[PDB]
Formats: sequence, C-alpha cells, structure tokens
Amino acid sequence: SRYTTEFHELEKIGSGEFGSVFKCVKRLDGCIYAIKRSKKPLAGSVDEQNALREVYAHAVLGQHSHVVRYFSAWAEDDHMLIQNEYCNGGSLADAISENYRIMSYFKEAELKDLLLQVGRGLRYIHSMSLVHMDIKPSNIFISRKVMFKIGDLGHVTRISSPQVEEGDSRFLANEVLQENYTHLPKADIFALALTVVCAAGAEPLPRNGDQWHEIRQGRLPRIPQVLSQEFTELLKVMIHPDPERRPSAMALVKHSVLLS
Ligand SMILES: COc1ccccc1-n1c(=O)c2cnc(Nc3ccc(N4CCN(C)CC4)cc3)nc2n1-c1cccc(C(C)(C)O)n1
Repeated sequence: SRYTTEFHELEKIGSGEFGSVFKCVKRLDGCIYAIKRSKKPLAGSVDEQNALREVYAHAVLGQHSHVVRYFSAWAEDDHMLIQNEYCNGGSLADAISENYRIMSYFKEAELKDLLLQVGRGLRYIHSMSLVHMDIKPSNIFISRKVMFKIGDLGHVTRISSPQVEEGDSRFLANEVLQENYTHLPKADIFALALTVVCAAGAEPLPRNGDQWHEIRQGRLPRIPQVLSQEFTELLKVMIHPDPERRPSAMALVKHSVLLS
C-alpha cells in the first residue's frame, strides 16, 4: 500500500459520507499532510461529479498561499487517496464553535484579516477563470501569524461553461437558485460575506423561510458585536441582490479598509 508505505497516520481529523481524513507524517520528508481516503464514486452520482471537478481544479490551479496546497492523488484498490497540505488550526467552522464555547468571536481586525486572505485566494481562483461555489466556514482552513486557506475544490467550475452542483443553501446567492450562472464569481463573494458574518458570531444561518429571503434582499444577519460603519457597508454590498454591485475579488483585495 503506497499509503501505509509512504505515510504514518497520526490523528483522524475528518469523517463522514466523504470518507475519512487523517493527519499523517510522510516518512521520507518528515512533513505533515492531510490525506482523505474515500470509496470509488458511484457512476452518475453527485460524488462522481464532485471528484471530477476536484481533479480538474487540482490540475489547473497553481500553489497559492491562500488555497490549501495539493500534492498528490492515487488509487488503492477502489479507494481514492488525496494528499493535501495539513492546516494545523482546523476549519474556520470549528474555530467558530470554539469561540462560541468561550463566549467569544473574531473581533473586527480579525474579521477584516479573514475577509482579505480568503479574498486573495478567490482573486487567484477567479483569475484562473474558475469559481469555487462552496465557500463556507467548514471549507476555510487555518494554519498558525494566522493564514486562512480555501479548501474543498469539489464544486469548482469554469466560468465559461459552468456546471453547478447543489450548494449549501445557507450560503447560496438568489441568482444561483434561479439557475442564472452568468456572474458566478459574485456568488463566491456573497458566500464569503456570509462566512465572515459567521466568524463575527452570528446565529446559525437559515436554510429557507422569511429570514433566508431577508438576507437575499441585502440585509445582514445580526452579530453579537459592533462593527465599524466602513466595514459593515463592505459586508452589506457583498450581499447586494444585484451581483454586478458586489465587489469582484480583485476590488476586494485592493480595498483600503481591509489593507489598513
Ligand atoms: C486531504 O484533505 C482534503 C481533501 C478534500 C477536501 C478537504 C480536505 N482537507 C484539507 O485540504 C485540509 C487541510 N488541513 C486540514 N486540517 C485539519 C486539522 C485539524 C482538524 N480537526 C482536528 C481536531 N478535531 C477535534 C476537529 C478537526 C481538521 C482539519 N484538514 C483538511 N481537510 C479536511 C479535514 C476534515 C474534513 C474535510 C472535508 C473533506 C472538507 O470534510 N477536509
């Protein structure tokens, strides 16, 4: 087995329908990696389409400080293995749960740092004519200075010929639900604003109802902290009902509010 020959498992860090992810040490280089091992996808399934989107994204994207580094992928007896960089801080979703437990959240300066770093990753992905389509706290990984990195490329698609799989309804822009895929980079921007709102300590985002529609009308959810007006206006314009009004990732990373 290449997996057992080249690596030693150190800690299970993920489990679910996607299979299992372990923190491993590679024997040859002594470095730590995150390795996902999953069953061969069933033909015609969403799992198969996600695996195809991920292989394409891994071949197209280069190394970027704010995208989880991809190293290798191989098959072992009807199981697929993917070796990525290990981010020692876990996901932003788990960092948010830990903050909730200690009655805390990311303060304003930390939220602007998160928004800018994830924005730099999105600038790179979008510059490669791709969209992520699944930005959310569980797909942002942390390396600890703190570095935020986008992970889980399974929903990555091409702007020129988009194939949009089911997204997380809590982070889904209205125009994507309407099957309008002409401004997909702006669906990533909308999801990023809601990811930052989660990091700010908001209540669990709704999946439907009056509250889901209220957010899609351009109204930010409540957060248990006061943010500056320059920052709140940036979050509010990122969820505008008109995607053309939301900032591009290029505009977002040049914003003096985040840079300062
Ligand atoms: C090989 O990898 C991946 C392959 C596909 C998609 C995403 C990942 N993927 C990365 O690329 C990644 C990089 N770094 C980390 N670091 C980490 C450190 C600690 C923890 N903690 C430990 C302590 N526990 C109490 C809680 C969890 C969790 C993660 N994890 C990673 N991943 C990962 C891990 C779990 C789940 C998932 C998905 C598939 C998204 O569901 N992906």
